Amino acid sequence: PEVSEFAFRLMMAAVIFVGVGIMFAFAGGHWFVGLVVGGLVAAFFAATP
Amino acid sequence: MVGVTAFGNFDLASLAIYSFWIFLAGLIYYLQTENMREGYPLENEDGTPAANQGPFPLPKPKTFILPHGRGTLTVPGPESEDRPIALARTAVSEGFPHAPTGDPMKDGVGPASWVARRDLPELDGHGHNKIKPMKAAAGFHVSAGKNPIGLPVRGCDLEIAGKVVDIWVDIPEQMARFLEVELKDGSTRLLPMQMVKVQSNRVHVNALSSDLFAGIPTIKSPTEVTLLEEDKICGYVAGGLMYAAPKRKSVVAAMLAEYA
Amino acid sequence: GYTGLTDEQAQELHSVYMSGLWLFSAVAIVAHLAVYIWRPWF
Amino acid sequence: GYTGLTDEQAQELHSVYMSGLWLFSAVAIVAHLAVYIWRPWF
Amino acid sequence: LGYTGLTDEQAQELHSVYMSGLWLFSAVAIVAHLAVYIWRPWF
Amino acid sequence: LGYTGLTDEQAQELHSVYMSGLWLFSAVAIVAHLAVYIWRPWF
Amino acid sequence: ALLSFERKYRVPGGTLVGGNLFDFWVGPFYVGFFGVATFFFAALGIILIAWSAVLQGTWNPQLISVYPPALEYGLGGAPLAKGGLWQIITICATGAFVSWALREVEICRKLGIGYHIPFAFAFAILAYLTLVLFRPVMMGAWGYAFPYGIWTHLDWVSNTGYTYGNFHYNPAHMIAISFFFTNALALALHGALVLSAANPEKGKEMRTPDHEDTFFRDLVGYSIGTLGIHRLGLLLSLSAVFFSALCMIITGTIWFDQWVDWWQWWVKLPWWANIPGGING
Amino acid sequence: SKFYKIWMIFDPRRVFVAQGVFLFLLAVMIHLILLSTPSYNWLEISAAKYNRV
Amino acid sequence: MSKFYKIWMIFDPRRVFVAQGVFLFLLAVMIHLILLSTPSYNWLEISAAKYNRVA
Amino acid sequence: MSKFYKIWMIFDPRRVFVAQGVFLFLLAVMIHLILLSTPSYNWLEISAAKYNRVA
Amino acid sequence: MSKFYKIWMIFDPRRVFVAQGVFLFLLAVMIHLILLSTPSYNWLEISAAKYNRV
Amino acid sequence: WMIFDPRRVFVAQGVFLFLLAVMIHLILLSTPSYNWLEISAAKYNRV
Amino acid sequence: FYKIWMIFDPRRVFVAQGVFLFLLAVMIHLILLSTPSYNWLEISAAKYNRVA
Amino acid sequence: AEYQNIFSQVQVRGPADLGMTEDVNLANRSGVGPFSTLLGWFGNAQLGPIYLGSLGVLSLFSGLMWFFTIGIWFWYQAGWNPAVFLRDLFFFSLEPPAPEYGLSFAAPLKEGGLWLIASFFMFVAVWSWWGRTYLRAQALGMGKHTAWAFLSAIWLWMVLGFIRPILMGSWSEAVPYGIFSHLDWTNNFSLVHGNLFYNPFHGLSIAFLYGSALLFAMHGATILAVSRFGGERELEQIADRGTAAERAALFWRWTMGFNATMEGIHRWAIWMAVLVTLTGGIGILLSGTVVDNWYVWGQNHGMAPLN
Ligand code: BCL
Ligand SMILES: CC[C@H]1c2cc3[nH]c4c(c3C)C(=O)[C@H](C(=O)OC)c4c3nc(cc4[nH]c(cc(n2)[C@@H]1C)c(C(C)=O)c4C)[C@@H](C)[C@@H]3CCC(=O)OC/C=C(\C)CCC[C@H](C)CCC[C@H](C)CCCC(C)C
Ligand SMILES: COC(C)(C)C/C=C/C(C)=C/C=C/C(C)=C/C=C/C(C)=C/C=C/C=C(C)/C=C/C=C(\C)CC/C=C(\C)CCC=C(C)C
Ligand SMILES: COC(C)(C)C/C=C/C(C)=C/C=C/C(C)=C/C=C/C(C)=C/C=C/C=C(C)/C=C/C=C(\C)CC/C=C(\C)CCC=C(C)C
Ligand SMILES: COC(C)(C)C/C=C/C(C)=C/C=C/C(C)=C/C=C/C(C)=C/C=C/C=C(C)/C=C/C=C(\C)CC/C=C(\C)CCC=C(C)C
Ligand SMILES: COC(C)(C)C/C=C/C(C)=C/C=C/C(C)=C/C=C/C(C)=C/C=C\C=C(C)\C=C\C=C(/C)CC/C=C(\C)CCC=C(C)C
Ligand SMILES: [Fe+2]
Repeated sequence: PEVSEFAFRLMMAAVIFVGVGIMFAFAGGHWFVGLVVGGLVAAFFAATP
Repeated sequence: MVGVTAFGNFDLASLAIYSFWIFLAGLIYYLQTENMREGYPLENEDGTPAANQGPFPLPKPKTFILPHGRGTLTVPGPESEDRPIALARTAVSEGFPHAPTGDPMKDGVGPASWVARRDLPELDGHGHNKIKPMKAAAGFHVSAGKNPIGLPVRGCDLEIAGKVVDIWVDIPEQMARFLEVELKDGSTRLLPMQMVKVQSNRVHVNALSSDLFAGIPTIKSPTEVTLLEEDKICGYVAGGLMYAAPKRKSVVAAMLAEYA
Repeated sequence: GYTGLTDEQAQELHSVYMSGLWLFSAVAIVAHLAVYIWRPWF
Repeated sequence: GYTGLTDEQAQELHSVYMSGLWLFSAVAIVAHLAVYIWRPWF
Repeated sequence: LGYTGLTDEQAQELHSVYMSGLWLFSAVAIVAHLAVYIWRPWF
Repeated sequence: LGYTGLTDEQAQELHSVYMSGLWLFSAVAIVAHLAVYIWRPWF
Repeated sequence: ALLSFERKYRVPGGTLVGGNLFDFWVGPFYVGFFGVATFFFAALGIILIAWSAVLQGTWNPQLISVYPPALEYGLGGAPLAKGGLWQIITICATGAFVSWALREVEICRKLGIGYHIPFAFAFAILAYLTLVLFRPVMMGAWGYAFPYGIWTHLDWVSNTGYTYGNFHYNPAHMIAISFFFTNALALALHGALVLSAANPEKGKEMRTPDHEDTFFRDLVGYSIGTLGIHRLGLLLSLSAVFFSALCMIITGTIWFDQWVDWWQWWVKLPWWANIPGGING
Repeated sequence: SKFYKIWMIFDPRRVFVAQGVFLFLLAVMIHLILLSTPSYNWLEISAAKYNRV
Repeated sequence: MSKFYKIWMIFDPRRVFVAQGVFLFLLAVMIHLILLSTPSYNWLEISAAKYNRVA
Repeated sequence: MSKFYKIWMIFDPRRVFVAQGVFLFLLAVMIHLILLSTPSYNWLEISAAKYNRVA
Repeated sequence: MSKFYKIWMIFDPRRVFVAQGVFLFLLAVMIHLILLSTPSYNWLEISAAKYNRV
Repeated sequence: WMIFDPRRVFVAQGVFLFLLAVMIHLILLSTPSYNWLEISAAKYNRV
Repeated sequence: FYKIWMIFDPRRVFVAQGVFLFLLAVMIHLILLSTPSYNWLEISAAKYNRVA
Repeated sequence: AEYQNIFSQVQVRGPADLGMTEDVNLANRSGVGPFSTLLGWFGNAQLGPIYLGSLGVLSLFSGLMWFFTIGIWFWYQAGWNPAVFLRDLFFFSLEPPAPEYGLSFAAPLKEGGLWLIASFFMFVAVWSWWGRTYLRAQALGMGKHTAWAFLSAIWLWMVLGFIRPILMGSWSEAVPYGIFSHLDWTNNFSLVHGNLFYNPFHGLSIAFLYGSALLFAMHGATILAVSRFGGERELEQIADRGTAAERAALFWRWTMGFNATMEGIHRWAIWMAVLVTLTGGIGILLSGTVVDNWYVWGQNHGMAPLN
């Protein structure tokens, strides 16, 4: 109940990573593209909270 | 030399393993004797040397030549507290806690303990003061993270006890060590950076309640802090964790005290 | 200006840079023409 | 001028460097001609 | 010019000694290559 | 120049001693190589 | 029985359970409620290992082995001579480890220091529970846990690893190994650096942290700092244990084939799977 | 046009270093791609043309 | 092309020369090893076949 | 060799000499090992076959 | 060759001598080891075969 | 709204809505029924 | 609807919007290329008998 | 929650620290690099300056040549195809010469000679780096502890690549260059010598690696716990024992009955880490040369059930 900017940002980054990974894995022919895109998006979002 | 045994199954591998057991016993002996350079000989709870001193004997003394002409340190050597200890024995038998006679945070006993170190500032390699206020440190500035300067300081009782005025930085390490906090009376105390939680709006100090901020030991010089003053401040703040517990307004603590 | 160079200084720098780029492009075009004569890829 | 050297110094350094580069390229061209005579790759 | 602190005379003398050493090294290398090529040519 | 603080006379004396040692070492090596070539030539 | 400075730190308080009932020391050891629990569980486990040695028929400490229940018993109880002793010793070991961690919490509270040490020990406890509790429960048998023998739990490690081919190809295993090696390297470097600073060349003054930072910057071009190196050591050890626990918790539960077969996914990516040449072509 | 003012924004040293590294890496990658293909592999082409095998 | 000298006003000559030397040596080694790897232009193998060095 | 001496105005002689010595030693060892790798020019095996040192 | 002594005006004799000693010993060990590793020029095995020790 | 920070509320709401929309679209695409691309291809004899 | 700019930093929102738009466009293009239908490369290849 | 001191909650940046000048030749030291905010969240943000000496130049050239030789061999194995190079990067291998060649340097360039060239470059690079560590300690007047710990690591490395292949009389015993290839070498080494788990020195090496992880966890946790008292400044605690050193010692004394000092714990650390590679080198050296099957050896020494 005491989440700060960094904690909420990281939680949202994790949710975005999982969602985009599943979405792009379904879109692409393999799960690698989805995993990479989700991880990169999450890292970029959490880099500057 | 596969299968070449001097006797029985003892071969070069067995020789190596037994010689390593011998070497490991010797190395453990050496390491323990090296560890026995501080806090020895052992004492009784009254102060006299104890009958039991341990299987490992004391090592021969070694001398450290302290930097910047600070003298030498020979260890093991005669060491004493060099400070009155405000504790009273709670049992004639050994192995029992010693109760504080007065206020432990003021007495500097228990988790609020401090050591009588040198009353001199810690020096860097060049000889200058290691920890200096950021105003007196040439070119130092907050580079990242929330700047704590100007934020209110909230104690463990959820009451504001002052505001952050300056940051004391370690010049070689280039990391913040102490926050200077101005209280309601206009005087300034120091808070270790490891005991303060810099939040977005306030600086939360879970160790100390607001009313205890005045009790923090002060530095005799506004621009430098000595090792003794650092030890006193850190001991006071940390002992606040166990001695300001009644004043702390934690919800889990309140619920536990409801049933205790 | 993040670099602080004057307009004349930046203009001269970019002029010589473009001269170098045009020389590089000319050599690249000559090489591509030689390769295409030797072995076209279209 | 990030380097700090004067224009005359830069001019002289570039002259010496280009002389060395042309010597290196001359040796490389001689070597390539020798290899092509020995074993052409075209 | 001022990167090393040497003067033109000192740099010239140093380069002369270095080139003498380089020419001696190259002469020995050329003799070695001639001996190897006579013993076993690689072309 | 003068990186090591040595003087021209001192440097020349040191070089003379070093070259004497080098010539002794190279003479021993040449004798050894002659002995090995007589015993087992590699050419 | 006390160090020259211990007297001022032996004060009441900091206990989690029991108040002053067990708030005392036996020699150097602080007992506390969880210390009483730890001693009981440890003595029970050791005596039961000796008794299992009696049942097994060998007194050689290297041959003593307490095997878990066979796979026929599933996750239920087993006779003591054939798996029940292992279950009791596992319960005693978990109780001893958790009691040790909570006793460390009590000691931390008494001394007013942070709880980094019991928190770090909790990672080792979690890896142990992964090997003896979580993974066997997920797989559905206590026989997937390791025996309590000096050289038979090595046999368990070998058999579990070779069940999945070369276990080196487990990616979480690779990460954990890299963390372990890096942790050992960093520990060597840190010990050596502090000793070199504190024991300089004979007759010279003791060095400062500035000298340590200068040494490591002149060596590798970067210095992480004293606080930095201690943070790094803690994080490297904890990450190694976390990733080893992850590697074992995914093995036999969501992965069942050889792990090199896992690595085949990168090879079979659409844009270069069919290109001839190389190793996999 | 007025592209020169791009140097008012970009540091010339870092830009030049990055451009040189990128150009060399791209050229090497293209040459390696050409070598990989059986066609345009000028060494193999010359070997077949002059019967070096 | 006459203003190319100004590149030395941006780049330190020492660092550039060191990088260029390393680059040229690595490039030359790479090309020589590519030539050695191919059965053709492997001048040692070529000379061995030409002079019948096979034992 | 017109004005190459000026390179010593830019490069410290000690650093250049050390780098050149390291480079030359490594290159010489690399070339000798390359020659030893090839069955031809491996002078030890050449002499072994020439004088029939292997039975 | 007459100006080579000037290298000692530039190079510290201590470090040069240490490096030269280490290099020469390492080179000698390398060459003796290469000779031992080849079936020929392994003087121990050559003497064994010549005098029929085996 | 009083308890929670407006920025966090909006960010979470937007991310969740986008994720739900894409998830529903992908569920429709996966199943043979309600897959518009496949039925359009079949109707117009693309394949 | 302009008051949404009173709460959020315009630069962060614009960067996130650009990344999201590029991601969505790439996702749609990849979905189109995934199925044998609408894969304009494969459709053109089959139409012009590229594989002969 | 309270501040656990894992990450700095605020960063301060000042002038770049140029370092000490005890006996270091400042000419060979480079300039200070960029400050990394990302690195500052965990340790020091400052990059550089680095010392580029004679041994540093030798080590960098030799290591660059070793890396480049392995890379050129990988490119050859890829058919010069960047796509194949990226696909099979972990599967490429620069294997040592086949056993038929023994220790001879007559192996063909594509069949072991290039491995010998790369191994020579790696040998020179590693030993020059060891000399570099020793001389960097010597220039600052510090002890040579880093040199000797690195010597233990080099001992294991030399046993793996140089000493044991010589004692076995074959370069084929040495470790191939490549990720999965050297993992496969490790696995095959264990399999050939009969379950290397039963190597007692391998067991000791694992004991000290686990002890290194355990001891660094304990030490990092202890220093982070007492950093509220300035416990991270360990040299100060050695010179002037503060309440941080006393609290750490008392924690471990009350927990496990004995403690170390602020300096002696680092002796424990250096020896725990050194013994890893020391016992490991001994155990690898014994494998094959003295013991050809470790499971049978363990059976004959009461470590395995049968026999
Ligand atoms: C199937 C595989 C086999 C097996 C086969 C082997 C073999 C074979 C070996 C080990 C070795 C080791 N094994 Mg085992 N091992 C197995 C199972 C295990 C298990 C387990 C839980 O099952 C564990 C924990 C271990 C643990 C260990 C370590 C204790 C030990 C390696 C120490 C080390 O750091 O080496 C890694 C460190 C080094 C090699 C030192 C490197 C030093 C040099 C100087 C570094 C140069 C760097 C270079 C220049 C690159 C620079 C890069 C630039 C700086 C960027 N093994 C099973 C039974 N294991 C080694 C050992 O010593 O065994 C006795 C060994 O050789
Ligand atoms: C998470 C990072 C690393 C870590 C951390 C860590 N361990 C810790 C700590 C920390 C921070 C402590 O505070 C605590 C301590 O006090 O250390 C001195 C502890 C500790 N780490 C220990 C050991 C240890 N840690 C290990 C691992 C690690 N510990 C990780 C790598 C390992 C191995 C195999 O890798 C071992 C052996 C102990 C010294 C100590 C915990 C002491 C304890 O719990 O004591 C009570 C238990 C007993 C006395 C055991 C006998 C009684 C039991 C009931 C029987 C158990 C039998 C056992 C199952 C048999 C196994 C036989 C084997 C051959 C299979
Ligand atoms: C894979 O590729 C293979 C290996 C197959 C083929 C190889 C290809 C390549 C890339 C080959 C590379 C070749 C190169 C670049 C060779 C370069 C050679 C050079 C430049 C050699 C220079 C040698 C110089 C020497 C030996 C100089 C010696 C000097 C002295 C002995 C005198 C020193 C003393 C002095 C200067 C006194 C000091 C003076 C004063 C005034 C104080
Ligand atoms: C794999 O490749 C193989 C090995 C097959 C082929 C090998 C290839 C290569 C790369 C071979 C390399 C050969 C080289 C470079 C050899 C170099 C040899 C040299 C330079 C030898 C020098 C020897 C010099 C000696 C031994 C000098 C000794 C000197 C002394 C004993 C006296 C020193 C004392 C002095 C100066 C005191 C005077 C002091 C004052 C103050 C005046
Ligand atoms: C998976 O999708 C597939 C591959 C199937 C198909 C692809 C689909 C998608 C999603 C494609 C995406 C395409 C996009 C988003 C393309 C975007 C292109 C853009 C934004 C291009 C912009 C180009 C602008 C350029 C090159 C501008 C150059 C500017 C200059 C040369 C001059 C700059 C200098 C200045 C401003 C001087 C500085 C002035 C002052 C006053 C300081
Ligand atoms: C793509 O970009 C390029 C190509 C430019 C650069 C890329 C490079 C790449 C892809 C590099 C890859 C490197 C890898 C994967 C390296 C892997 C190394 C591993 C895993 C090594 C593992 C063990 C190695 C050991 C134990 C080595 C031991 C060696 C020694 C002890 C030295 C032995 C010395 C000998 C044989 C000297 C013999 C020679 C003479 C003259 C006596
Ligand atoms: Fe430490």
